[PDB]
Amino acid sequence: ATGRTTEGRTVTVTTASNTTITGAAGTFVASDVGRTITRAGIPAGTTITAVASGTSATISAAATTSATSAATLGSLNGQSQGLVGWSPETDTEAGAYSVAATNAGTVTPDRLTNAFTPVSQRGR
Amino acid sequence: RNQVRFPVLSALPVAYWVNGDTGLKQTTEINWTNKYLNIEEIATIVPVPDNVLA
Repeated sequence: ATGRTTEGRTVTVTTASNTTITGAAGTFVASDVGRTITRAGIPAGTTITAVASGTSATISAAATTSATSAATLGSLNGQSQGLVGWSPETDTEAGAYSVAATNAGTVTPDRLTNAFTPVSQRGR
Repeated sequence: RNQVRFPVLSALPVAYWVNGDTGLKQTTEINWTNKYLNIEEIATIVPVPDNVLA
């Protein structure tokens, strides 16, 4: 029900006094790279340069302090995803359809796995 | 002539399901071979004395 979006969001994040950021489960996701990040202890114009887990990421400049705080993640123009709006598929389940994933036997998020369950609509 | 050839079918195609509506499809090819008929001969020879025939 969470899906993907281009619009920004707010998160709580922990700084080490270097280029490393960490946070709670699901605070980061694979599409966030190239977004701006605006928090206390962070120098101006800083961006997400890599993401390593649902709990950790790397930034373009060193944080000036070690603390935990709320922070803002910027929106982006929809060049780095085909979508401009919102979609029901999250980043991980959106990956399922490749030839390599098909060979690995990974189920799509909508492969009806049992003979007696209904098909159903998603919502926001 | 001494021998004749018949062609004959020798293997058959098969069909498959795929894993959900997006799974990778699969391959088969048909085959033939040969069988023969060949010829042999029967004989006999009968002698008789020339006087008996007269």
